[PDB]
Amino acid sequence: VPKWIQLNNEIMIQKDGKFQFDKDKEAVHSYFVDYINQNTVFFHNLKEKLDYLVENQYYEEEFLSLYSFEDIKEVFKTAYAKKFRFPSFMSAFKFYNDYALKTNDKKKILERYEDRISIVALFFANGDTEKAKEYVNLMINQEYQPSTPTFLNAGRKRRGELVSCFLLEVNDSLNDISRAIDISMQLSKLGGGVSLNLSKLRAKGEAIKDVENATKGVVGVMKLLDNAFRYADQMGQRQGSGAAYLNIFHRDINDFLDTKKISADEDVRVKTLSIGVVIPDKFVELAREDKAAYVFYPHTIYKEYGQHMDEMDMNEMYDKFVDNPRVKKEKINPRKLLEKLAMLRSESGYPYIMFQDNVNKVHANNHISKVKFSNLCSEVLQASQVSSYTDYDEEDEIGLDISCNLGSLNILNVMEHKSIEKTVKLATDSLTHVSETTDIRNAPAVRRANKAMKSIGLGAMNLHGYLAQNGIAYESPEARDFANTFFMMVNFYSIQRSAEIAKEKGETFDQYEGSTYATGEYFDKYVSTDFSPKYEKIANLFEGMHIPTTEDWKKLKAFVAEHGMYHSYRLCIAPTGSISYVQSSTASVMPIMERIEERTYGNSKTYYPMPGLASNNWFFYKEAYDMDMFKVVDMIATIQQHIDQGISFTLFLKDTMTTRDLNRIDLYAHHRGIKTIYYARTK
Amino acid sequence: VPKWIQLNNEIMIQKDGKFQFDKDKEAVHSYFVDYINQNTVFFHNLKEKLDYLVENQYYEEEFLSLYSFEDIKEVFKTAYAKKFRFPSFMSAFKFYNDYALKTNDKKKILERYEDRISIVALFFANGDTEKAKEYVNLMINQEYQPSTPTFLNAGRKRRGELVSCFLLEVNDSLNDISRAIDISMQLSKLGGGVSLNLSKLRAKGEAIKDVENATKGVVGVMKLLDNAFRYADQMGQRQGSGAAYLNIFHRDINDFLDTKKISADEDVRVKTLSIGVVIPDKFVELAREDKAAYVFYPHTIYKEYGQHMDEMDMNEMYDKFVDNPRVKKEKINPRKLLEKLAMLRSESGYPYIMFQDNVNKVHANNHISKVKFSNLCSEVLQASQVSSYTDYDEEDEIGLDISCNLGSLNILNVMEHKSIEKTVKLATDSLTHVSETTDIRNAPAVRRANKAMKSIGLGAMNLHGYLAQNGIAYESPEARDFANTFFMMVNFYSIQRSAEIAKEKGETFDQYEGSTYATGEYFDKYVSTDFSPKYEKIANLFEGMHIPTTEDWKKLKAFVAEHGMYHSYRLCIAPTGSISYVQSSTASVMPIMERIEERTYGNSKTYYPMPGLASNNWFFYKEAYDMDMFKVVDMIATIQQHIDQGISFTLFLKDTMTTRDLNRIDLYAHHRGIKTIYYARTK
Amino acid sequence: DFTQMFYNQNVKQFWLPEEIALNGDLLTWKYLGKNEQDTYMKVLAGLTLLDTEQGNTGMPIVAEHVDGHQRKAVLNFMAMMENAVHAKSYSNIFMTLAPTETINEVFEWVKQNKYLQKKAQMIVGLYKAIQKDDEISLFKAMVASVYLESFLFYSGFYYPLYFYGQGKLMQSGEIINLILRDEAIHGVYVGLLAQEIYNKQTEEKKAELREFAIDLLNQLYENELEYTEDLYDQVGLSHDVKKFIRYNANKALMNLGFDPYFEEEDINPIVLNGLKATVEPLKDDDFYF
Amino acid sequence: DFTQMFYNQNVKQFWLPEEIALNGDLLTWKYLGKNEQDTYMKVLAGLTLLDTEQGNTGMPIVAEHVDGHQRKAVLNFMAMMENAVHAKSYSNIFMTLAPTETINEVFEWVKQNKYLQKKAQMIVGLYKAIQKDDEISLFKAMVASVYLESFLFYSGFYYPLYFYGQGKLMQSGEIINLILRDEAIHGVYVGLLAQEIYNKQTEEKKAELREFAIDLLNQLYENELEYTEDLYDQVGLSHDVKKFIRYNANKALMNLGFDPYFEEEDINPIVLNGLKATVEPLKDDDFYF
Ligand SMILES: Nc1ncnc2c1ncn2[C@@H]1O[C@H](COP(=O)(O)OP(=O)(O)OP(=O)(O)O)[C@@H](O)[C@H]1O
Ligand SMILES: Nc1ncnc2c1ncn2[C@@H]1O[C@H](COP(=O)(O)OP(=O)(O)OP(=O)(O)O)[C@@H](O)[C@H]1O
Ligand SMILES: Cc1cn([C@H]2C[C@H](O)[C@@H](COP(=O)(O)OP(=O)(O)OP(=O)(O)O)O2)c(=O)[nH]c1=O
Ligand SMILES: [Mg+2]
Ligand SMILES: [Mg+2]
Ligand SMILES: [Mn+2]
Ligand SMILES: [Mn+2]
Ligand SMILES: [Mn+2]
Ligand SMILES: [Mn+2]
Repeated sequence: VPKWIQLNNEIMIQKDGKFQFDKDKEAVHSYFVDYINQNTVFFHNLKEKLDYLVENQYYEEEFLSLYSFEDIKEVFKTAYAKKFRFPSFMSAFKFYNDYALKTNDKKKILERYEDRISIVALFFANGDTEKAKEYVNLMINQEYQPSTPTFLNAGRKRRGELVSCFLLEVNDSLNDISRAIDISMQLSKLGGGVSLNLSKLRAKGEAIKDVENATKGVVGVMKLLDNAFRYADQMGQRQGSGAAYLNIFHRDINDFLDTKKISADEDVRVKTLSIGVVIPDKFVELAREDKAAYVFYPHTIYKEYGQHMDEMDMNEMYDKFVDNPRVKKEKINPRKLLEKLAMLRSESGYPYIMFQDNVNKVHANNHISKVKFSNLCSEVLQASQVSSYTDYDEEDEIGLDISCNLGSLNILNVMEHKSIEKTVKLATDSLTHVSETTDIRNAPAVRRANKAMKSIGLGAMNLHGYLAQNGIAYESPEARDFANTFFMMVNFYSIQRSAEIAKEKGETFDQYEGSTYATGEYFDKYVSTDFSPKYEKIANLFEGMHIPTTEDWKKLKAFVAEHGMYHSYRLCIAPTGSISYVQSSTASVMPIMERIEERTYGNSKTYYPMPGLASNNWFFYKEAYDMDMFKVVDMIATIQQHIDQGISFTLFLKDTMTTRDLNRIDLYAHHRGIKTIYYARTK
Repeated sequence: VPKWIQLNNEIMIQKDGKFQFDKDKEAVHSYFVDYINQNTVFFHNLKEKLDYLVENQYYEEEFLSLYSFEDIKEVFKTAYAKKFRFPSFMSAFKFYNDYALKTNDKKKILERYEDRISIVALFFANGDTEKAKEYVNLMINQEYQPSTPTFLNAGRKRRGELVSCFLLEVNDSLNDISRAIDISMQLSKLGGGVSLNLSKLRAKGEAIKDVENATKGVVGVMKLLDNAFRYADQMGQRQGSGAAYLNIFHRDINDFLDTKKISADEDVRVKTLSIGVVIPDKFVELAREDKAAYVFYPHTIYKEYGQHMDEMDMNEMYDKFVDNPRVKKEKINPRKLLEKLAMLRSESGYPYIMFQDNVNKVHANNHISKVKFSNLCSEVLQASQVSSYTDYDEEDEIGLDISCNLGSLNILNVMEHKSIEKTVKLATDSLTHVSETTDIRNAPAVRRANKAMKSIGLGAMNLHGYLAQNGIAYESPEARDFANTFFMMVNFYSIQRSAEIAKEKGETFDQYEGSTYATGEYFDKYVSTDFSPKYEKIANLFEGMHIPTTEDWKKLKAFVAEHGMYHSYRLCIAPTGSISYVQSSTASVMPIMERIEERTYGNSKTYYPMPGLASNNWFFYKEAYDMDMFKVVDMIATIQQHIDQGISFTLFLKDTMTTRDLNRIDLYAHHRGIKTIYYARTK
Repeated sequence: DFTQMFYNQNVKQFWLPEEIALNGDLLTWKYLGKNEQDTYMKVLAGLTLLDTEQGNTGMPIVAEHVDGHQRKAVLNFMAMMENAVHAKSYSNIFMTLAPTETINEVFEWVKQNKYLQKKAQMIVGLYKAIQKDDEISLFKAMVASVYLESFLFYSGFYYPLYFYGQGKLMQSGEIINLILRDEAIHGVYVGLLAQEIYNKQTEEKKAELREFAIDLLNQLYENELEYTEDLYDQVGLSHDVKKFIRYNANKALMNLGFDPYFEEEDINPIVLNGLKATVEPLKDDDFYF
Repeated sequence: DFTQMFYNQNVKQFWLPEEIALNGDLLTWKYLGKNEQDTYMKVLAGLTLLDTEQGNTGMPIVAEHVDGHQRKAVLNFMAMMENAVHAKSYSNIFMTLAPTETINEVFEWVKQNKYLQKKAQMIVGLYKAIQKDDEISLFKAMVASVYLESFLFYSGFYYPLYFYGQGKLMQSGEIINLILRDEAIHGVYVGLLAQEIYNKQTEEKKAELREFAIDLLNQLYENELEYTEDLYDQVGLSHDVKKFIRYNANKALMNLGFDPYFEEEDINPIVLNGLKATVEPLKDDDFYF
C-alpha cells in the first residue's frame, strides 16, 4: 500500500470522535512527493517540452502555431503563477489518471494541471495571448471547467471529438434506420454519447409497402442500435453508451419499456442502450382523470395527416386521433403505465422522463421545432428536424441533429471571486470556439445543426458544496433563493455574451428571427419579475457583484432585439461526472449522495470527503437520499426557470419508499415545471 | 382431413407388398376437383382477368403493354394448349401454395400454372410474341425453370427482386462496415440472400489509428450482420438469411468458427448468419505435411504490402508473410483446424467450404479479381472488387459486388425433348433479360457489377431423376459419363448463346479482353479432349442430338475470339429447393435424400415420392446417405469441370461415420477439383 | 448434450412467491359467480395436490435413479422449485382468496374426488414401481412424470389462464404462468432423459415402450375427459378445455420423442392471450488418393 | 418453532457463482508457488467431493425421512444448494485459474486419495444405512451430516480463508465465504433435527448415542489429521489447520447439543480476518399539489 493511500484511509480513523479530514491534504502532498513528481517528465525548458509533444504526435501544430513561443511561455507562466494545489487526494488522482497526458507506454506523466490548463486556454483563444491568459486565470482559479471531452482532448492530436452529447432524429424508413445506426457508430467512435429519437418510427405490426403486420417496431431498431453501440466502444476503452427516446403515446411504449425489465428475454432486452420516455401533458391529464388513454400507430397518423405523431401537439391532436377511424390505436391505462414507469425506475433507474410541455412552454425555438427528446444525460433540450436519408445516388434532405457544447461553472469558485459575469462570458466564448472548431464528416445533420444553431451548454456545479460551506441547507428556501438569483445572473450574462458575439460577428443563429428572443417574449418574466435575493444572507453572499434588475433585463432585451443572439441555446446543466473531482466540487447542481465516498481502485481503497466537509458543516452536507425529494424538485425547478435547456435531475430514493412515492415525485416535478428527470438511484 | 390428403397418404398403405404410387395421381385429381378449381377465380375471358390483375396492383402494366391483347391471348392459348397436368399432388400443392398468385386476403387463387408461365414468358420476351411463345413452350414442357424469385415475382406489381443471391465485399473500415450492414438490410428487404466477405476486416486485437488491441474482429461485424438480417426478414414472412465468409488464414478463423459451436456464449453465438470458410491450397498443403501453420492479422499485411491478405495469392505469399517481422501472425495447427471444421460440420452443417485454388485455377476472370468467397448457397463463384465507401460528402469508390440470376434446366425434360441447345439458349436469353431489367437503387456495387459483369447462373435439376428413370446408378461411371457429356453440351451452347448475344448487341462484359475466353485458354481442354459419351447406353441416351466435338469447340472458340462473350459467368448449379417440387424433379444435381419424403403441412402429413419412383426403379433411386460420398464427389467434379461457377454440393453423411471420414471426404473433394462444399447433412 | 443448457435456463427462471402481491385479486374475485369461484377453488386444489406428489416423490425419485452428477443437480433444482416455490405459491393464492374453513373443505372434497384420485394414484403407482438398476421401470416413471408436467396439469391451468386472458385474477394468474413455465421446462428435460433410455433399447423393446406410453396416455386422457366435465360443465367451458388437453397431450408426446396422437386444433383465444460425431484424428495418408 | 425462519433465511441467501466475476484473481493466482497452487486445487477438489455427495445423497435422503412439508422444503433447498450451487462454484474457480489438464488431474486425484475415499465411505455409508421409520438410523446419518457441514469442510475452507485474509484470491474467497455462510446454517438446522430425535430417547439410549457421536468424531478426526498433513505439509501450515479443525469440531458438537471436546487454541488471525420494489396504486390525490 502506497503512503498517500494510507494517509487517505487515515481519514476514516476517528480522532477525538472526529474524522481526520486534514489528513487528506497530507495525502495529496505524498501523492505528489512520492508518485506524481517521480513519474512526471521534465524538460530543460518549455520550448523542448512543446517540441517533444508536437513531434511525438501528442499535440496539434495548428493551435500552437497561432502564437509566438513568447506568448505560449507567458500563458504557461500565468498558469504556474497561481501555484495551484489540489486540496484533496482524489482531485489530483482523478486528474492524473483521467486527464493528464501520458506517454504512449502510459508510465510517465507529460502534462501537469497547469500544462493541461495552458494548452486548453491556448486552444480556446485561437491566437489571442491576452484571451489565453484570461482563460488560464479562469481555469486555474477553477471558476470554469470545460467538459471531459474538451478538457481532455483540447490541443491533442490523438483525440476524439470535443462534443460527446449527440441527439439524432430517425425517420421512419429502412434507409434512415441504417443511416442512424451508421451515424451512431461514427459518433461513438468519436467518443460521444448518442441519443436517438425513435418516436417517428412506426410501431410493431404496421404496414411496409401495404403488406400488413410487417414492421418489427422500435424494439428491433433498439436491438440494432444496441449492437451498434456495443461494437463502437471507443476502440475498446469505454463501454459504448447510447440512449433511445420514445413518446409515451407511441404504441411500442410498453415493449420499449419491456426492454429494461429483468424478466425480458435475450431477444427483447437491450443492455447498453439507455431508454427515455417523452411524456406530453396530455398523458398526465389522462392519468390524472383516470380516463383510459390510447397509444397510436405512428404510420397510420402519418398517412392520415402527412406529419409524424411526435411532430404535432398531442394536446390538440389526441382527440382527433382517437376520433379518426383511419388512425389505428390501442387502449391503455395511463395510471398503469405511470406505475410501470415508476417500477422500472425503481428496478433499474430507467427510463428517463421528458415532460414535453414543460420543455416546450418555455422553449425559445418552437418555430424551428418543438423539443421531442433529450440526450443520454437528459439535459439537452433543443429543436431538431428529422432528415430524409434517401437511397444511394439520390440527394438526402439533411435536417438538424442536436449536438451542444458542454462546460460547467464552479459556483463556489465563481461566487467567491465575485466573477459571475466574467466567468459566464469567457465560458460562452470558449464554448463558441469549441462549437466552431467542431467538424464531423460522418454526421451530416449534426454538422449542419452545429453550423446553424450554434448551440452551447453552459452548466454549473458545486451548488451543494457552495451552499454547505456557507451554512445553507440544500432544501432551505434560502438555497432556492440563491439558486434563483445566481442562475438568473448566469442567464443574463449568457444572453448578453450571445448578443455581443452576434453583434461582433454580424450573424445570429439560423431562424433566430422566429425565436422568442427576437420577439422579446423570452424576456417577459425578466422585465416584470425581480430576481434579486429575498433573504439578507443571500444578498450578502452576492455582495460585491451587480445583480441585474428589471431595467437591466429591459436593456438586455432591447440589445437582443437590435443585435440578435448568436447561440440558439446557451445553458444546460450536465451531470459533470469526473471533472467535479478535479475541480474539488460536488457533481452538477445535484445534492451530494454521500458525505465521504469509498472507492476501490485496483486492489486499494480510497476515501473522498465532499469538498470543504468538516465538523462545522457536516450537518449542512446532508446526503441526497436523506433529503425530501419535493424540495430537491423545487430547487431544480427554481434553477430550470433560468436554464433554456434541461438539467440532469437524478432522483435519490430510499429502499423504503414505493412506486407511489416515485410517481408522486415525478408528478410534482411535472407540476413544478421540471423538464427532465434523469435517474432514480435507490440507496 | 381432405380427400386428396387421404389419397396421398394411401401411397404408403402397401397393396400386395408394393407402394401405391398411382394413388398419388388420384390425389392431384382430387386436389384439383375439390380445392383448386373451386378456389380459382374465373373471368369471362382473358381481357377481364388481365384488367382485374392490372388495376388491382397485381401485375405491372408496363410489361403487358408491350404486347397487343391478341398476342397475349395467343401466348396464353399456347400455354393452355399443352394441357399440362401435375403428375404428383405435391407439385401442384407447392405451386399453388408458394408460387400461384392469390388475392390480397389469400382466400382465392388468381393464377393457374399456365397463367403464371404465360406471365413469366411475356415478361421474358419483352415485346416479342414469338419469343414469348418459345418461353411458354419451354416452361410448360418444364424443360427450363426460372428461379423462385424470377418465377414467383415476374410481372408482379407487389414483387421483390428477381435476383436470388447477392455477394458483398466488406472493406476494413467502419464506414464500409456500416454500408455493408445497410446494403445487407436493403437486399434482405428485397428478399435476396446476402453473402459478405469478412476476410478484409482486420482481426481482433488490431489497431484503429495507433491505439492497439482495439478492434472487435470479424465477430463483432458478424453480430452486427446477424442483427441486421434478423431485423430485415422479408417483412416477417421468410427469416432473413445471411452468409459470412472468412479466409482460413484470417486470425479470427477460430472465433469465426466459434460462432457456430453449440456451446458458444450469447455474446459470440450467431444464429441467423451462415458461415463459410475459404481454404487456399496452401492450408491443405500445410495440413497434409503436418507443419504448423500461421493465421495472419489482415491490417498488418495491408500496412506492409498495401494490399489485403485475401487480395493476393497465399500459395506464393505465405512464406513472405511468415518471414516478415512487420506482419503479425498466430501459430495454429492446420490439422486441428481441419478437425474443428469437420466437427462443426457434423454438429451444425457449418461452415461452407470454399477451395479457393480449385475455384481460381479454372476461373476465367482472374484478371478482374480472384474469387475470394461464395454466396449463401456456396455455388456462386465470381470475381469481386471491394468498394471504398468513404465519409459523408466524399465520393465513394464503387467496386463490384457479385449478383447473378438463377435458372435451372430440367435434365429429364430437356433430354426427353432432345433440346439441350434450344433450352440452353432460351434460358440464357431469359437470364440475360432478368439481369438487364434488374436495377437495385440501394446497392451501388451490386448495380455496377450487374451492369458490367452481366453474370447469370444457369443451373440444372433432375440429374438423379433422369439417371434413375433411365436405369443408371448415380454412383456408376455411366452416370458420370452422362453428366460429362450433358454439361459439356450445356457449357458449349451457353458459350455460343453468350457470344451470339455479344455479337447482336455489339458489347461484351466489362474487362472481357483479359479473360481466358478472349485469350482462348478457356477452350483448351475443349479443343484437345473429346467429351462424347464413352458408354453405348449414354450415347443412345444422347441420340437425336448433335454432341459437340473438338471441331465444334474450335469453331466456338474462333466465334468467341471474333465476337466476345456477353456474360462473364453463365452456369451455376443452385440447390433449387422448393421449385424442384413444381417441376417434378429431384433437387439440383444432388442425389435424392429419401425415396419418399414425409412432410407435415398444417395438421396433416403428406408423402412425396421421388419423381418416377416405382418398383422397377426403386433401387436406382438410391438415397444419398446410403451412397459413397467419394463417388458423389466424383460426379460433382465431373459436372464442375464444365461449370464456370460452383455447384451447391451438400454432403450426405451417416451418424456412424466420424469427423475423420468427413475430413477425408473434404480432402478428396479438394483433390478432385471440387470448388465449394455446401452442407454436411447427417442422417 | 443438453444438461448444462437446461441448468442455465432453470436457474435463470428462479423466482419467489413474495415477488407478486396477491391482495389486489380480491377486487375481481368478489365479482365472480358461485360456480366460477367453486371451479377455480377445485382446479387450484387439484393442481396443488398433484404438484405435491411431484415435489415429494416424482422429482426426488428420478434424481435418485438417474446417473450423472450434473443431471442430479438439475433434478435437485427442479425438486426444490416444486417444494420451496410452487407449493408455497399455491398456498398463498388459497389463503388470499378463501377463509381457512373453506380451504379445508375444498381439500377434503378434492381429496375424495374420483377423477383427481384416479390420475394422482396412477402417476404415484409408476413412481413407486421404479427398481434399482432397472432402466425400463425408470423410463416408465419418466413417461408418467412427463405426462404430469406437460399434460395432466393443463386441464387445471386452463381456468387461471382463462381469467388471466380476460383481465381477472391477474396476480394469481401471473403466479400460475410462472409455475406453468417451470413445469414446461421440467417436462422437456425429463422427456430428454426418457428418450436417452428409449434409444438404448432394441427395436422390439422400443415398440413395447411405445405401446406402454400410448396405453398410459389413453387411460389418463379418458379420465381427463371425465375430470373436465365434472369441473367445467357448470361454467360452460368443457368443449374448449378438451381441445386444450389434446393440444398439451401432443406436446407431452413430442417431449418423449413420439408423434402427436391427436389432430391439430385451434385453442381458445382468451386462454392464448393468457399464455456430436465421434472425433477421430487425421492419421495422414488421408491427404493422398 | 424454527423451520419457517430457516426457510426464510435459506431462500434469502440464494446465490449463483456467476454473480462473482473471477478474472480479478488471475494475477494473485499466477504469483503463488507451485506448492501453494497444488494445495489450493486439491483442497477445493476435496470440498467438491463432499458437496457432490451432500447434494446427491445426504440432503435428499434426510429430506425423504423427515416428516412435514416445510421441513422437507428446507432440506430440499439445502440439497439444491449443495450440488447445483456449491459443487458447481468450484468448477467455476477451476475453469478460471487452471488449464484443463490440471483440472483433469485433480479430479483423478480425488478418486485415488485414500483419506478422501475413507471419509466419503464413512459418511455416505451412514446415509445409505437409514431405515424407514427408524429414528436411530436417521439420527446417526444426521450426526454424520452435521460432521460434514460443520467439521469436515474446514480442512478445506482454511486455505481460501487464509488467502482472503491476506488480500489474495479475493473473488474465489468471496465464493467460499458464501458457501461457508450456507454450511453454517445447514449444520445448525440438521443439528436441531438430530437433537429432536436424541431428546426422545431413554437416558441409557442417549448415553449410547453420545458414544456413537464421539466415536465417529474421533474416527473422522484421525483421518482428517492425515489428510491435513498430506495437503498442508508442502505449504508449512499443517499445525495451524489442525487447530482450526479442532475449533470447528467443537462447533459441530455444539450444533448437536453436546459439550466441546477439544481445548481452545489461538487460530491464525489471518484466517479470522478471512471471515423489485413495493408497488402502490396511484390515488387521485397524488395528481394534485
Ligand atoms: N497539494 C498539491 N497539489 C499540487 N501539487 C502539489 C501539491 N503538493 C505538492 N505538489 C507539487 O510538489 C511540489 C513540492 O511542493 P512542496 O509542498 O514541497 O513545496 P513548494 O514550496 O510548493 O515547492 P516548489 O519549490 O516545488 O514550488 C510543488 O511545487 C508541486 O509541483
Ligand atoms: N393433375 C392436374 N394438373 C393440373 N390441372 C388438373 C389436374 N387434374 C385436374 N386438373 C384441372 O381440373 C380439370 C378437371 O378435368 P379433368 O382433368 O378431370 O378432365 P376433363 O373434365 O375430361 O377435361 P380435361 O382433362 O380435357 O381438362 C382439368 O380440366 C384441369 O383444369
Ligand atoms: C470504429 C471501430 C472500428 N473497428 C475496426 C473495424 C474496422 O474494420 C477497422 C477499421 O476502422 P476504420 O473506420 O478504418 O477506422 P480509422 O480509419 O479511423 O482507423 P485506420 O486509419 O487505422 O483505418 O476498425 C472496431 O472494431 N470497432 C470500432 O469501434
Ligand atoms: Mg418509407
Ligand atoms: Mg480506415
Ligand atoms: Mn410444480
Ligand atoms: Mn414440475
Ligand atoms: Mn455445501
Ligand atoms: Mn451444506
